[PDB]
Amino acid sequence: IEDISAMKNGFIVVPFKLPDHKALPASLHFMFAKRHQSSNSNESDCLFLVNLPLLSNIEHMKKFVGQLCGKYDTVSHVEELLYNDEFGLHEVDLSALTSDLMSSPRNTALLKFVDAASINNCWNALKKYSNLHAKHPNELFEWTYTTPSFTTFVNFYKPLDIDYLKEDIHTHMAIFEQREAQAQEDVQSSIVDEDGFTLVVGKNTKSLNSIRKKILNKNKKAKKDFYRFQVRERKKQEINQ
Amino acid sequence: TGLKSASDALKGRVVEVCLADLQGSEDHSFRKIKLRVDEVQGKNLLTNFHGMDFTTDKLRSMVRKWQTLIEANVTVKTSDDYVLRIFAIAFTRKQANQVKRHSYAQSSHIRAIRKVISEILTKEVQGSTLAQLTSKLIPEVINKEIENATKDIFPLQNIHVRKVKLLKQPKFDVGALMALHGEGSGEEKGKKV
Amino acid sequence: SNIFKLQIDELLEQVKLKQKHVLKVEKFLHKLYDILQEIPDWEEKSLAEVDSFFKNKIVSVPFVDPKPIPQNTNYKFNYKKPDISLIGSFALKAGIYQPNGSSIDTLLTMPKELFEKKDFLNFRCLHKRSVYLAYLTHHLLILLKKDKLDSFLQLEYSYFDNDPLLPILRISCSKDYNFYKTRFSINLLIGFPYKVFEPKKLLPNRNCIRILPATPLYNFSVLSSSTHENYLKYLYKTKKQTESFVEATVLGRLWLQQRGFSSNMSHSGSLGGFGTFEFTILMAALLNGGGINSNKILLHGFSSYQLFKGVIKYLATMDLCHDGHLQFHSNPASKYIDEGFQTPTLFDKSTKVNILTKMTVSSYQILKEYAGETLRMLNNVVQDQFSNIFLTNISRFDNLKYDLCYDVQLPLGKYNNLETSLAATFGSMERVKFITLENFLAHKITNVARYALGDRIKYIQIEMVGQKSDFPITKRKVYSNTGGNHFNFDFVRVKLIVNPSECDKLVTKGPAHSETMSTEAAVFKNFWGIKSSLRRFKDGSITHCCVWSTSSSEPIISSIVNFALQKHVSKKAQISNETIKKFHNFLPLPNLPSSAKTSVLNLSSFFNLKKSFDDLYKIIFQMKLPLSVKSILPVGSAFRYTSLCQPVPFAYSDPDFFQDVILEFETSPKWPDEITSLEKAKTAFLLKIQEELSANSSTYRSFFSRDESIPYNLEIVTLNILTPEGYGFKFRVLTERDEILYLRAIANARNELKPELEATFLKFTAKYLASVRHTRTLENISHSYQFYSPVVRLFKRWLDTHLLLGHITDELAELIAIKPFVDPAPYFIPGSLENGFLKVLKFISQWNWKDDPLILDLVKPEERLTLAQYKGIQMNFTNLRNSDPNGTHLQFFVASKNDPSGILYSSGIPLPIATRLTALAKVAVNLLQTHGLNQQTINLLFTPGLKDYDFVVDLRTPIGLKSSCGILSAPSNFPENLNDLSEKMDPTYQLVKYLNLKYKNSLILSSRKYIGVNGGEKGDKNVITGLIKPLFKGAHKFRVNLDCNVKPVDDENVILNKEAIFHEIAAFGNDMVINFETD
Repeated sequence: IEDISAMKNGFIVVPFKLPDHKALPASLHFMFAKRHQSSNSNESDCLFLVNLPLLSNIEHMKKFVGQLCGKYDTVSHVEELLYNDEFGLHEVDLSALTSDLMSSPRNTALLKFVDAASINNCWNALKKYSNLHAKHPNELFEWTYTTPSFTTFVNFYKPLDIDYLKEDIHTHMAIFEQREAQAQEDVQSSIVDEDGFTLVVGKNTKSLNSIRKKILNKNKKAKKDFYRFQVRERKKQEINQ
Repeated sequence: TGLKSASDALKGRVVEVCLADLQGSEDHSFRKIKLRVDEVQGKNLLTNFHGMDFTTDKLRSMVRKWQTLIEANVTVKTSDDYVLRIFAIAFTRKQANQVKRHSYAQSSHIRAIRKVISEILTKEVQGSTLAQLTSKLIPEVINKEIENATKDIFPLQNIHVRKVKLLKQPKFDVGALMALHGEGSGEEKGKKV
Repeated sequence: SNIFKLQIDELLEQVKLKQKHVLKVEKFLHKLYDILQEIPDWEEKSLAEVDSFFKNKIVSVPFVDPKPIPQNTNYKFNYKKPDISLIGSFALKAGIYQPNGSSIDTLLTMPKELFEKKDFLNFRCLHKRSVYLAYLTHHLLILLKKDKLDSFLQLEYSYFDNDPLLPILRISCSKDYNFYKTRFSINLLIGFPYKVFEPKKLLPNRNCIRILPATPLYNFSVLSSSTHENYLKYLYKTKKQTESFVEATVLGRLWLQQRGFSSNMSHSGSLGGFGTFEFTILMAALLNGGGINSNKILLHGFSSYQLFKGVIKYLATMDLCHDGHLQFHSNPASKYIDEGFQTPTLFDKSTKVNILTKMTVSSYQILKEYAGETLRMLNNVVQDQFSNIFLTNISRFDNLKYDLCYDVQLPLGKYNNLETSLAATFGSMERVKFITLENFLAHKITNVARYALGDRIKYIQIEMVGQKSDFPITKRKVYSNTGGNHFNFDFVRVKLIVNPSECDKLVTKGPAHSETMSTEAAVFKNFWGIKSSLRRFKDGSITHCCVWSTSSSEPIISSIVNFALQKHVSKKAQISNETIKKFHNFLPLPNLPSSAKTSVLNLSSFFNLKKSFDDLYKIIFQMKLPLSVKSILPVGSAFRYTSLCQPVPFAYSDPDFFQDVILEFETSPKWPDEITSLEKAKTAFLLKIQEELSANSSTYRSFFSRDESIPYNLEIVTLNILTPEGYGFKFRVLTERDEILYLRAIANARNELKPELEATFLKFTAKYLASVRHTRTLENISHSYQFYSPVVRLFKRWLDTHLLLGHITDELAELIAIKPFVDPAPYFIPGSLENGFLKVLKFISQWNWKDDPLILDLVKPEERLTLAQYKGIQMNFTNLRNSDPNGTHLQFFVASKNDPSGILYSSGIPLPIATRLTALAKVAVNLLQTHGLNQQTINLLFTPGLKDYDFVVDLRTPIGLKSSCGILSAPSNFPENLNDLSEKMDPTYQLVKYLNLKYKNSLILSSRKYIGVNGGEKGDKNVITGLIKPLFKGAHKFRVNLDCNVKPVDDENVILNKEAIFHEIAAFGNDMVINFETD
């Protein structure tokens, strides 16, 4: 069944083929699409892309909109891919979760554009492509598989290159020790509150996020005798029993 | 001979060797060790670790007046069922720029240093077997653990372990000894008549 | 010591049905004794007419060989009628409702004058017993015809207590007056006078029999078939004194039954010869004695469990066969003399009969260790194991009781071929010593086995399989031409429990060489002959010995049994055992020089790995870093002797090739406070180590991989040192700033990310911290449990064949497999690869999760979990099973002293995979008890899957990787750059890992990681099976939190895009994949 081309609450089917496999005797994959907007930096004029292909990197979304432009003459500012958490490697950010410095939904992706004309243009253009597949499946523009899954991901047994991760370690430790010395200087200056108060700081506490987190993780004597009323009450307690 | 075979006239002998002779270097010229004969095979005496001891001249060469010696000892049972009395000595250093001639510890620093010595070296045992503990105390690194864990309290020059005594030993376990050494089994010669 | 009384009470409630199936068999017994009251008698008669009496009737007469002749049997019969009373389990109300069908007793004594006072000659006392039973048989048939019960009852000749010289008549209630329900058989056995004899000819050394050898079997059989009622007299006396006796009867005979020591017989190739009434009369002797100072070991006043403990403790410590026994008399003390009889011995002075001569020496020898083990497992207050003591049955399998089981086919033919087929002696003294060829051949074959093995085994058992103790009236005895015999077996099963420290010792020495050989040297070189030799050793010692050749397939105990059978018992017999052969060649053969002639307990490949690591560890301690290396120490599976492919040099495609090692430095306070900079500082240390190693030790090769196993830290770079000897090591750096940093990530995580990050921290604890003490305790335990390493390699081969290993962790596999070693109860320690592996599978079938944990103490026999520690791990198991009762996400709770939390190795396994493991173990144990230990049974046990697994994505390779994986049916080098290692390795493991990691909510995948342990002769056949999740049974509408791959057809419903998902699976492995199937 083919003629269905629009879902219930704002969605678009964009289907496409799969190339030749040696052991599959119309292999077709889907893309759910939905346009949306917000007011912040990179949530305005974005397309929710649901069921994006398995490791769909920058380059074949790029050629997808490139042959959209070379086929139907669209406008596309597509050089970016956002929220592409494919296999589940970046759900949390353990760097920001363990320390403050060097810092400060499931199977979805974010395709931002820049123009409202571009979002309306490409939205109705892929709606047209949805409808034209919905009436006929024959000559859709398709997946050019100049294989990026076999080079842009196959690193699992390739050793890491020596000078590369040498330079990576060098610049990362340089900038980290720089802003760590900054965070030690900031707390080991004389922190003075703006009325008159002076913040108590340990000898080697080295940051102020540590102070406030120590605050959050850290969020009488006797007598039963010797008084007139107390020994009167205990003498009456002896009278009780 | 029959009636006292030689392979059981052995098996109780300990030998006292030098760790320099066992390790090729000469910074182990002190620190003699004891090896206990356990299993005889084929004119070879396979030994196991039996203890460790300094020479007397080493700790007499370490003791100086105008400092304190903090010495500790703990009786710890390992990850095997060997129980070991293991000792420790440490001498209170003076810092560089110290102008007073004494550098004594205030005896609460001695109790706290001896406390952390006992805790971290009973953490280094129980977390070791005999072979793991022996390979741990050959390159003197429990001393580095004591020094790093104690420089928060007092400086403490030349911490040493100085003495390790076996108290009880579990069983034999020929398989464990031969896995400490290496394999071996013989079918030998045959008489030629 | 609280719940044991409640166990006794629930056990008696389970075993007692003593109102319903008792009175109807009492009434049918009333009918039976009235019938044998109204039997007609028979006058004084003789043999020349009794042959014509039983000439062509419907009833034959039983006998012992020879068929008695009237020349030396000028014999006479008198049919007087004796009294009738009840004996045994029913008489003492010790009836057990076994579905097999227990027995019940009748008293037929004799008058004192009807048979002559010369019962010390040539079995005609039991021949007048036999003709007595013959006329009672025929005229009892007559009386049941006149009482019309020819329909449902069946009377049958049988052997009383499996004795071929003592037949009885048993009624079976075969298919108001029909009966087919309860315990079936009622047997008709005899008695004699209380005085048939002269009292100096009852101790079993005596003789008057034909041509002075003793006849202990003969003068025990006449003494037993005389006295069946004085035992009742003083047994009822002791039952009138003590009231714990009947409970002691039922639970002691339950113990004996549930470990299979029933009092059938022993001598004729039967496991047993010990049971209820022997147990209870020795219990009565223990009440009236037990010490040399007349120490009453037991008192007749306390409870039943204390009395059973006293009896089991006494017959565990006190040895009765090889040196000394305690005598007891009846009409009392019990005195220990130190004179052994080479027979399980306790003596009388009233009946004057050695009672336990129905028990043989080997069956007593193994019952003594069973009672010692029962004492050991009831005298520990830590655990709760009354199921192990009483409730479980250990005899129901032919293999879990005995480590080795050989089939002796004896195609020797007939009696007139016995002389030149059997290589033993046969004649007069052997036939008067052992009455039948059954117990003669059984005693000889257990002696030949005991001498051929010596200290290479612990205990021996001989079973004449196919032995039938019943026979029809159409023969005087059991006629059986079965498999080439004429006696009461078809073949022989010789069963072995071994000493695993000394099985594969390839030289079994006799005594030393003197100038004139001792009696031991004489019998040794007689016993061995061509194998025997005189060898001088490396310490200069001359011994008599013989040399065997260890193969990977054959244990040399097999060749010893085969030689000592084809030399000393027969010559054309056959010894078969292909169970051990199949299990031994299931383990992969390493591509090592002369490694078909290695053993299976040989860990020398692991030792060479450890020596290459020792050289690398030396150069790393002698290199100089900004921090001194505190401890560099190995944590790999082949360091705890576990790996499938035991390490062959220069083998990239082994997944256990790169062995994990962890190094740590001094506690520097300058470790960075953040996780990514911490990992980059650790790999800065590794970069320094690598550059100094490539500077000075140029014969070592080194690159850098990248760990991805701990989630959400993507900087864990591990270097890989390729030794010149040919091995590889993944180096990790552990700091003391790792666990506090992870725990504070738990602390300030978002409130719905906390169990996720706790799983991350659990992966870190399982990898870095807990694995170190894990490999330490397994390496220290595997030298006292000798067979642990081969049964783990077999068990993980089983898991990888059935394709579970990508979910169940290897440390979980090791803990599951160490359970029947550190807790072998109520069985023994595994002495064979076969026994160990089948005991592992039996346990994981038997192990129900949701009420029982897998908490276990990794200790050598003879550090522990105390009572507080055991209650603590019990209580946190109850905490987890009340926070989740049905096992939604934690399926296995396995825990030890090195991990009391349980969750550590068993997190992250799906409930389909865990239920498939328990289900496959249940399938295997039921199929093994269904078919039996056969070669096709073992082969189908190792057939991969073929069940409700749904996908079969079949994948191949460019080159099969068994040459470069070291399993021979030659790599000895490393390439000039370290990236051809990639194309020599295989990608299927992390391919299916990434696929399941992406698709984890909709469907769970599985593969095999060792590609050609199971993937054919080349190393190519690797399948990928997928199972759809419990959510995806309909067609849901699109919400945001689905995490699926969509193909909606209408607008509302969405279905799986199955075609595109396995197409892109094929695209992800498009060189590797060749095929797809759906079931």
